[PDB]
Amino acid sequence: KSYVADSSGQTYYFPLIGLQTIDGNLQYFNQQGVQIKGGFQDVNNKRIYFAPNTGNAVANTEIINGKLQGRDANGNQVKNAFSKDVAGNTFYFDANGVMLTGLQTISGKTYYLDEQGHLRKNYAGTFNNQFMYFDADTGAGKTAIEYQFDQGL
Amino acid sequence: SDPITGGHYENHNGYFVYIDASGKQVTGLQNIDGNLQYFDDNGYQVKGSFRDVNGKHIYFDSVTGKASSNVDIVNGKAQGYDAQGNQLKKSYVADSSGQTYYFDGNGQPLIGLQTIDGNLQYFNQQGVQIKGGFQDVNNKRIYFAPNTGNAVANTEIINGKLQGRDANGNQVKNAFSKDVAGNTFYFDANGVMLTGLQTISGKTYYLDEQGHLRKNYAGTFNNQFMYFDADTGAGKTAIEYQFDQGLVSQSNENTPHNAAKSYDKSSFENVDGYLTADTWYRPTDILKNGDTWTASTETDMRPLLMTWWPDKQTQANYLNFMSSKGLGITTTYTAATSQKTLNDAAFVIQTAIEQQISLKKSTEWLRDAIDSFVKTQANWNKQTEDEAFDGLQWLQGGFLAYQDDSHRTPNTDSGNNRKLGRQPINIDGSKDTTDGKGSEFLLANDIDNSNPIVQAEQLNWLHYLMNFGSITGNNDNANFDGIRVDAVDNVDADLLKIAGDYFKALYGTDKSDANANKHLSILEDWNGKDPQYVNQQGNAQLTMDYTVTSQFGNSLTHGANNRSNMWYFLDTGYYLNGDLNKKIVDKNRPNSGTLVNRIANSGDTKVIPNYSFVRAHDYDAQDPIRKAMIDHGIIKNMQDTFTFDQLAQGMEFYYKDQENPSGFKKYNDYNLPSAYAMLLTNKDTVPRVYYGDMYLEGGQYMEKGTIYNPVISALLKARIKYVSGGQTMATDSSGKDLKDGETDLLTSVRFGKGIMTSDQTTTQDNSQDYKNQGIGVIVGNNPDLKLNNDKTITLHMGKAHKNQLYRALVLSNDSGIDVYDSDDKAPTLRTNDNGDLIFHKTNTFVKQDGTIINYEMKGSLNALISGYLGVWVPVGASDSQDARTVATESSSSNDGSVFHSNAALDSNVIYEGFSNFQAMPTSPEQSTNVVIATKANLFKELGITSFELAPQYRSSGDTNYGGMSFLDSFLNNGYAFTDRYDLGFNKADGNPNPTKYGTDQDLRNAIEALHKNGMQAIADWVPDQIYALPGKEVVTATRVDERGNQLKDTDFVNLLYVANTKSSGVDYQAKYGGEFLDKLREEYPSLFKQNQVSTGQPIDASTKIKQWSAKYMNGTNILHRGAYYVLKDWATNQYFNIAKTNEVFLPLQLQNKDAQTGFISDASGVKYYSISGYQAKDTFIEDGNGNWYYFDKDGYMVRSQQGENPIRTVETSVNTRNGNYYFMPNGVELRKGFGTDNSGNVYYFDDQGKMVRDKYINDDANNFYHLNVDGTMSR
Ligand SMILES: OC[C@H]1O[C@H](OC[C@H]2O[C@H](OC[C@H]3O[C@H](O)[C@H](O)[C@@H](O)[C@@H]3O)[C@H](O)[C@@H](O)[C@@H]2O)[C@H](O)[C@@H](O)[C@@H]1O
Ligand SMILES: OC[C@H]1O[C@H](OC[C@H]2O[C@H](O)[C@H](O)[C@@H](O)[C@@H]2O)[C@H](O)[C@@H](O)[C@@H]1O
Ligand SMILES: OC[C@H]1O[C@H](O)[C@H](O)[C@@H](O)[C@@H]1O
Ligand SMILES: [Ca+2]
Repeated sequence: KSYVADSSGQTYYFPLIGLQTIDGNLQYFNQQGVQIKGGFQDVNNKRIYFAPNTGNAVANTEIINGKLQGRDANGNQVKNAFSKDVAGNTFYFDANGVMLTGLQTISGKTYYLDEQGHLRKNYAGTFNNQFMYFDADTGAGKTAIEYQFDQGL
Repeated sequence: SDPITGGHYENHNGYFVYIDASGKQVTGLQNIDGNLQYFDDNGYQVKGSFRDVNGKHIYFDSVTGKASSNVDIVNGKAQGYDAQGNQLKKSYVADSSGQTYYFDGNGQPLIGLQTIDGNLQYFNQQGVQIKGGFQDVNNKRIYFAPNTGNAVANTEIINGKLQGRDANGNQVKNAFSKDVAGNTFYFDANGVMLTGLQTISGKTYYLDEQGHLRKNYAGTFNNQFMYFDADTGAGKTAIEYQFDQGLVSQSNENTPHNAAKSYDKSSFENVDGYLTADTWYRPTDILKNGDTWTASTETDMRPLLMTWWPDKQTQANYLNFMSSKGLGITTTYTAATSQKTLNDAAFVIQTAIEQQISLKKSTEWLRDAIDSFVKTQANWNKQTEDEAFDGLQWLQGGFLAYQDDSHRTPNTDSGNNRKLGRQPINIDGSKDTTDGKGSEFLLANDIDNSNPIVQAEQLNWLHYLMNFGSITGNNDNANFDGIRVDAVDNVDADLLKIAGDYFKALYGTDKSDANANKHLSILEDWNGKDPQYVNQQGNAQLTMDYTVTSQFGNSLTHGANNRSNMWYFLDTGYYLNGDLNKKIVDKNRPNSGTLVNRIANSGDTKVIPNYSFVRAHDYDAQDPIRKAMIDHGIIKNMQDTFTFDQLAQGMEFYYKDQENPSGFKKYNDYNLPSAYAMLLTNKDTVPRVYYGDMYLEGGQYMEKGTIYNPVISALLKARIKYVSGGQTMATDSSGKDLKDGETDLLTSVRFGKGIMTSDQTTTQDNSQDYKNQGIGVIVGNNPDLKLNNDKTITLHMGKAHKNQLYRALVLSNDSGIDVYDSDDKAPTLRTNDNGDLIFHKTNTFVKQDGTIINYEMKGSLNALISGYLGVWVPVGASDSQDARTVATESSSSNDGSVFHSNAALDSNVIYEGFSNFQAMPTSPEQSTNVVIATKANLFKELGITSFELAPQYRSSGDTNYGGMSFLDSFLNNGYAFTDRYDLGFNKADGNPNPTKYGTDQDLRNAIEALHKNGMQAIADWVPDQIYALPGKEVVTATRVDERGNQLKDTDFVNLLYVANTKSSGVDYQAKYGGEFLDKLREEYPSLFKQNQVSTGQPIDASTKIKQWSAKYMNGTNILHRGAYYVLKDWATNQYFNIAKTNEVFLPLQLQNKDAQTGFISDASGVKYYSISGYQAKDTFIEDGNGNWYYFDKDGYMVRSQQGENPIRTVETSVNTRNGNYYFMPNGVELRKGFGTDNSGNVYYFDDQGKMVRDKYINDDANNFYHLNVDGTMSR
């Protein structure tokens, strides 16, 4: 019941083979028992990305054909939602799976995605020909009209 | 906070609210379905912010709003927090932005240089962890790793020159040092990286132009060959031989005692003459009790592995394993250990073994020890079988195709048959090289249906089924009437013609519609091009229509929120430009569209006869039911074996989800009522109804109806009364996207018997039946649908129904779907002068007698619907009104075809009356077929004309000879069987032995009962495979994918394998096999004279199949036995055998001859002798240290000479190994590395020694190289 790393740095967990979840983290080990790190591996019908150092399952994006696609932590492709990539960028993917670009209103709130499809947070701009500050938290557009100071004279 | 479920999420003004099952808005902290969330006082949900509840400071995620760890700046300072809101002590936390802090014992973040968990790390002045960069600390520069943040050696470019930095931040001088990527460099006294060939500390290393140290690299460096170590890169001359085992003789004083008593089947446990890893044999003498050698008696059998081994690796493993079990001094032996030592150690183990045999007075303990040990070794388990799960391999882990090999395995020869993948579209093999080749392999032992002898046997079986009652009970009323052909695309398409022609011959199905429709027959034919084939071949069996089943998935049945529009049901592309006004059919299209157009179907264009469905025993059932068990931790994998209790528990969750009042379904299908309403009104199809939509799929047969039962029952009875005539179908929609007024609400109409069009006002034969017939259906897929106040929705019931009063059959609302059984209990509404029923956002309907009813055209959401459903029928319908058409006895058609899509065929309904997940009968009285007999009445009145019964064949059950078991087998559903002719017969001792569905009498009674009620019985014909055959044979096998194509990177090619392929020979297959063919050939000669397409030959009844065996099979799922379980000598590559005394091959030890083993030099070169004492020729051999060698035809190791090319082309007996290798001067094969030839060109050689060509290749340090087609490296 421990991990061990080789001279190279390949990692086993005593060995488990296939899809397993040691200490609540989803990992994939090859048929020879080595831990998959920093790559998409195919298990069952769902493609999963496993992180560079930890080897834990995480959301990631890859380029299928010429279009960016998004993959969640469970290996399912993302439709109608925000999903990250390993670097830390957030994207939004529509019902058809395709990444969105530019100014977008979803669920009654407005977000700004740059040309690369990166969700921009803590971003001020005249977007609708009217000022709009995009939240540091979720990137949702506020008008920055309400005073945020809480202390009257 | 305790969890809640059944409350939907609502979005107001950009915010998520949650409304309870109670229907009250939720505030405060809440665990909803295992997710911890918060709502402020207004009821809005919080995301990406911290909240305070009780004593806890809890952050909630920015996407999901789910409670998780973060760092908050609290007053002036950072403080970490967990998922439950507790201040963290002595832990790392990552904040929202992906930055990392470590908080000490006092919960305060550490700053500056720190050693944590034996790791050196740095933190900036604000407490943040440095990752992926250099950093000057304590007058030293240190690199910290990208994700761990741990101190490591790295290189940076100072000025224009690379420099090296170690883990402690000191620059490197006079030493090797790495970089993050993984490249090693060497840096001299002046700090500068070195290049080229360098001698340091009395050893020589090769650094390339980039300064990378090259390991496992062969090349001529000093104009003399030099191999650079895989470990440290240190140059060796590769002149010393690395093999450690000289030629030694093995024979000694125990050899004659342990030698075989006899060279034949008496003294050797075997299969078809060959030997296996777990073979036991009879030694001449026995060292009883470890004391005295005594002659053996016949029963004194001993394991071959006590005395012989295939190689030293295996021998060393055997010794180590048996040692660990109390048998000796526990030992660490390797293949490197001397042969003499291993043999001595084997004997001390042998002694100990005989002592525990005397002590226990048994050998069973040893049988188990050997079995256990054998499975440990890769050559004798699945590791050498290349288990894979893509494609149909998903089911069982992979397939082996058997081969015709008369020299080694002649019983298993197919007589040049075994054509694979002759599915309908590839019946002639013309698509063998493409994906159009059929997936011949599916489950278990795949029967060779391309063999004329097997084809005859399948016909015998077919005859037996169609006359089951006559044959087994002399009851001419207990016979099946038609068939379902299971797994059409996984078998030879000849079987369709065979079945077709049989029915023609015996029942004159090509003579009339009445004959044809008396023997309804369907195909499980999934390929999208099967419909057109089936039709070109005269529709002997009905194709399925996946195009409509598919569209139900997309537009109604699948997905809670995003669905294709109802518009897609129309397939407007059918007409040129989709001109619904002009209606010119598009004669040419790009292979697309629904099989039967229903926009304005007046019966004028010929169409392909077909059956259609919403669900099946094997469609939208098996996966959901398992996902539910997985989701609740009852099993881990879809392929996992589960018990019936495990199934029962899972079924309870499945039922709970199915009947969920919220209306949301996680495993189950949406809108089943609405789907059935369409299925059951469609013209030009025979609809099929799934038991599991009417009754619960688990537990006992017909134990409890589903919530959908009432609605579907009503639809079915209404179909009898009203459904006839032409059809139209339209939508308030023009495409993917909806304009302002548009609802995307579909309107489907049928006119009545004889009325084919909207504008037709009366029948041509002046029959009046039409007036009280016809039906109107309105359906939507949007539960949040609200109409504009302007908007009106219309059912064009037709100009044959002007001014007529119509009443509702079925109407949806917010709590369910109301069903009206008769005219009086329902709201009425009258059509106008043009025959249209008009509907508005708000409607006030009047009951026929007095009372007023209010109804909104409103999408609804509940367990029975997610959208809208309204069905309307004409009032005044008689009680015995029947709108079906009887089939005509006349020869309607000279087209040669059997089935014809018309009003008579459409008058049928098939009931697929079983579920794969039924529980086993708790009592004889509750067996499916007993129940079916008592309840036959009920199905007559639902208008079922044919009852599709489960496959009645005896389940192979829990039996499993190797490899993965499948659910068909352990759930006893009848699709996995050992005996094709045992349909529930009693044990030979007289005792009852029912299938899951009851005895054979129960079946005959069930069939008779259905005929008494005017219904047909369908037999499931399952010709593709057979399970769990108890007898072993040795086949020649290749590892293949579903289409029988060799896997690309497999060594498992033409190897001998022990399969379970032989039937008991004393079963019902032996009694009834081939028996009815002679009678049939005499009576209908042409069946036996007609040539089949795939073979060019007619079926062959000259040979009867009473016992199955490998010669009639294409292959099997992998059995987990190993590539080399059948024992073989590595040196000659010949397999051991003892079948015929003229051609015995055994290891020389067992024949009391001297076996010499090892490497031996002579003037010409090096030779090798295997453990069994034979010289290696034309074979690859691995020494005890793991090095590989090739011995040529002459018996000499290949080795490179000075000044010559080390690269050699090898062509071996073992073909898979053919290729270009690089042998060094001491004969060692280079593997996983680069090799230079005599002319300075570099090549690369893979894991197994083969040269690699025409591709890019990557390195652990992220170096990329390119190999040209000729093998050379451009890089
Ligand atoms: O099969 C009957 C159906 O056929 C056509 O529509 C096909 C298909 O069209 C829509 O979706 C497009 C579909 O194309 C490929 O199949 C992709 O691989 C899919 O991912 C993609 O969704 C529609 O949404 C589907 O429901 C539909 O089946 C005809 O045009 C239809 O009228 C007809 O019903
Ligand atoms: O113990 C593993 C690891 O814990 C922390 O890193 C976690 C996390 O930090 C980031 O988000 C990286 O991008 C991921 O790859 C990491 O898994 C500590 O910071 C680290 O020192 C430690 O090794
Ligand atoms: O924490 C100990 C770590 O050992 C390893 O590096 C494993 O890859 C990782 O999964 C584990 O958590
Ligand atoms: Ca087959």
